Amino acid sequence: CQDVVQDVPNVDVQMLELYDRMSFKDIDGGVWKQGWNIKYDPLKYNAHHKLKVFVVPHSHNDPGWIQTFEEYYQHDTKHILSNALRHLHDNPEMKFIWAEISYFARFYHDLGENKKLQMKSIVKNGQLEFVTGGWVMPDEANSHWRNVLLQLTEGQTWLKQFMNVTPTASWAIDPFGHSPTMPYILQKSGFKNMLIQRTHYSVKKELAQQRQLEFLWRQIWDNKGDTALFTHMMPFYSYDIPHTCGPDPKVCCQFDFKRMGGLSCPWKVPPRTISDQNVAARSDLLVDQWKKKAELYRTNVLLIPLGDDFRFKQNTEWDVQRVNYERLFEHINSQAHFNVQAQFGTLQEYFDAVHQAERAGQAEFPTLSGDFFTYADRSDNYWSGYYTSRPYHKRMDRVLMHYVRAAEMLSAWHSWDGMARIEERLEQARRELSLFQHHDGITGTAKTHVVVDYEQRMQEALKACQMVMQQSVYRLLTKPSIYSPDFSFSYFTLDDSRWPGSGVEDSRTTIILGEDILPSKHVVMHNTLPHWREQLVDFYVSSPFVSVTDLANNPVEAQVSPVWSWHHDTIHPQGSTTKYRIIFKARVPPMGLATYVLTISDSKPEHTSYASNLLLRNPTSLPLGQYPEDVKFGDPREISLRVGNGPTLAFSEQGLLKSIQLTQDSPHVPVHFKFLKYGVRSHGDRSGAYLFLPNGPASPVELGQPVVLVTKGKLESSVSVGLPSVVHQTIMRGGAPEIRNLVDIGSLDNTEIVMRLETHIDSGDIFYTDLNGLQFIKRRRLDKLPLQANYYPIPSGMFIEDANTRLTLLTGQPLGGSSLASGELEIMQDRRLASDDERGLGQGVLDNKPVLHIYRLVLEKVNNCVRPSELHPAGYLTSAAHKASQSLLDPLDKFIFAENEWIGAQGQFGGDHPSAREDLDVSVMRRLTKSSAKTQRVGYVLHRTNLMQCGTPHTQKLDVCHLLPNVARCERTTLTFLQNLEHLDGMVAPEVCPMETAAYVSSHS
Ligand SMILES: O=C(NCCCCCOC[C@]12C[C@H]3C[C@H](C[C@H](C3)C1)C2)[C@H]1N[C@H](CO)[C@H](O)[C@@H]1O
Ligand SMILES: [Zn+2]
Repeated sequence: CQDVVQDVPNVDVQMLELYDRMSFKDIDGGVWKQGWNIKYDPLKYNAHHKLKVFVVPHSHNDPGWIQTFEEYYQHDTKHILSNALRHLHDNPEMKFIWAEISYFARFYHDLGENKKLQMKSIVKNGQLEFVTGGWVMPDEANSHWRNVLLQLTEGQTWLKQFMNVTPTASWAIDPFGHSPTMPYILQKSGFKNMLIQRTHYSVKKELAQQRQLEFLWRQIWDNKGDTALFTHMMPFYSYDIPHTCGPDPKVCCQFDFKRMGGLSCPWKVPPRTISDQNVAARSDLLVDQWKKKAELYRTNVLLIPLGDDFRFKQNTEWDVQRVNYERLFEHINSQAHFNVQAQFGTLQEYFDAVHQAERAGQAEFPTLSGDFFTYADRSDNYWSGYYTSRPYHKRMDRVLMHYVRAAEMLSAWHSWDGMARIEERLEQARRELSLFQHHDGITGTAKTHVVVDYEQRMQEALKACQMVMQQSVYRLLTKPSIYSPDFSFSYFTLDDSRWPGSGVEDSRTTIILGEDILPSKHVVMHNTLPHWREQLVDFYVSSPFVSVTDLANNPVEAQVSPVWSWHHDTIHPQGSTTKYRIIFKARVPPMGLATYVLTISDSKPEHTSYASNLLLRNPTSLPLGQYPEDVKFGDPREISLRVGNGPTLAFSEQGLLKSIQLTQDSPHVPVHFKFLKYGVRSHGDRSGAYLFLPNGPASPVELGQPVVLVTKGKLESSVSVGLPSVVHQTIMRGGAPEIRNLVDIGSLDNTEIVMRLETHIDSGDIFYTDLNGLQFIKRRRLDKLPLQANYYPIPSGMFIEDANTRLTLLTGQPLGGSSLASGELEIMQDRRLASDDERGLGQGVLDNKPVLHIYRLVLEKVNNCVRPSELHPAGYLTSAAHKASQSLLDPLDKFIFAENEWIGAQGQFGGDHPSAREDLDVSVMRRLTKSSAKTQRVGYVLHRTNLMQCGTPHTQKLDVCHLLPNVARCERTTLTFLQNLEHLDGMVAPEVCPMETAAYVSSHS
């Protein structure tokens, strides 16, 4: 294994370093507004050194944006692919690339057998070429890497099954900035090349000037270059035809043959039919554009994309584009003075030719590390807004992410009879989640009715996962001698205390116990992580006199708290007189299950404690039915609370963290939570779904005298306050506290609510943010850039640190954030914007709705931690912050047995499963084979992160090939499971290096 801490990789372009140098001047460059006037020497080209031009037709199909997936399919995409099939069949030299497999499967499954064979023919002979072949073209800012892999795996498995093809070239023309997570996953999925478009205009200029638009993109920690993927960055403002032929859109627009009027050319010179009369002059103009574009790149091979949104719909558009380009190609190729060979081509064709030029020693390409956030398309129009837009669904993404892993893991242990419909359920679940990864899904940049479609699909997917999980649990914990399933029956319902949140939707079930009817209830906890976990769990119960046992009747220590809900004239808490929370510690095996029993008594049981409740405000009495401890009252004041050995938190009189004492000796380290607001510009560019354009720094929110509720218990205490737009909550269970914000922005139009942390941490201009929950990247605040350019994606966490102290905030949801000054962290909660931001959504964001945001706050000492070089572009979590992220993203699942009685019930599953080192995860367990198959196969994705070593190192070796019994073979595969990289002598899967991801398939006889 490489070391990813001590050795800094040496690369030609390190993006953080480049950002430090660059001046980012927005100077008028001419016809190319954000570059310069390109010059070429015309003697560069001659009969022995010619320009090879690949013109690559394409059609950018959004799986939802202005219309839903199904609306677009019917109005646009089904016509585009019909005409692709007809026109390419008839025109052998004509070519076309296709990215979005969601649309292509929809189409293909509706064809007659004859058309399917014709379609296979134009794919087999290379006319229609799939690029990337993911279900969607995903967002790269907010997306979790697991969901990036999910949507790629889904599209590629479809392509391999139905077209016998796996793309090795990726096409990503539309995501709003680009993550190095993509090459990381692609290069481990058999990919050899990738293309990107939406990078900062100043980055395009800078790289174009050095011919560094094509580069070997490696991970920021990779010394060796094993992760390197050949990347082509397109040079111009857009992927459309005006911005793809060359530097002068006014010329290029004239070679978009669909623009001959109800579309026109903004530059006011229309396209003209190519004729014998004009082909010489038209060709001179176009080749001059081609040759200017070629100056920006190192080979004599030129990529010319030919397409736009939902292009190639009309069969006449196929004609007018194909016929005019043929006449140009016929003239140009027959005229030696051009020294061009021009033809319709595919992306793979382009890349093969570029590597032939490299193999032949005509170019050597520079190395790059870093990301391409935050994207600006012009002036100060930074796309940091979509890091936060529609935060309800951003949260829902992470919840569905977990349920799909748990459903596929739980159901993977057994083959299922097809009458169970496990395969169907999981396919629906994978595809709805995969679709939401689209750059108009998770981004929150779609119209209101499309967001509603995405919500409804994710809701159906969650229900499908629940059905699979509860069937799997009943099977895993019922004696085989009794197990006799009704595949349509709910044996368990799922309890989830964090989605949607009782504050958002009053939807948790009360386990109703009574000494006559239902004295006891079985509950089950699932642990998807491959190590022993001991986590507090809670359930709603109809009486406070409840005791907890394992199935062996060993007593388990519990706490009962009241059920609090918040209400709005003044924002004040009310208690239930009818239901209570039972809280206890579940110990659950690796990738396993543990059963416990909730039992009623007439009175206080031996092993169950009751929290006190203190309501700080001019009081009036609050009953809690049979809850034995009466609510105490009082005036706002400062409070300290501690749970177990874990930290002591001090809170203000408005109920907001002002300090954390780690240990009993150590200091009360200042840590202030405050809510602020950004507004919208009155004159200038308006903030929208995409753009964050604040009218200067955030201004504090008037809290007034808010009602602060304090609940204090042996196992769990919390401080909650009803602030305007936010019920803020700090929960303590004996480690890093958990923060919950119930965010209701109401109709505070032209407002972005932010949450800031103020410390004395001497961070300076340095902060760290993660990319797709895979890696932490060093950010440097740049005073030379406006505020919105210092905002970055916070997909799963952010941190600051000096020589001694670190503060890490972990998120349960992707949101936008920064460190706008030394010892600060801030993360946006929600945004409501009256105005469109003129990127084609055609509305602002006025569909806000209550969301429950969840966080972990890890203050820790790092003076004794081995930290990377001051010159390393990466950061790494501590064990405590990694485990805290794990408790947000993949908590224990909770199952309440539905029936009065459970014959066959067992207490545990997975007792024998290995408990792997804390840095290793089984990201994916997925059975690859239906029952009717003599060889069963199960895929595993193993990720190993890298944690800062702090000199405090109980760990069985995990071999996923020996998890299921009767193994006949073990293969290391691509992360899609679609290719064998080795049959493993030993039938053992070996341990993977820090920051490595590897996939294995185990076979069974
Ligand atoms: O960018 C994308 N598509 C092309 C965009 C066309 C819409 C541009 O309208 C500009 C204006 C229309 C009217 C209202 C105002 C002022 C003028 C008139 C010009 C704005 C792609 N990226 C999108 C991201 O959401 C989407 O995933 C699409 O595939
Ligand atoms: Zn798009």
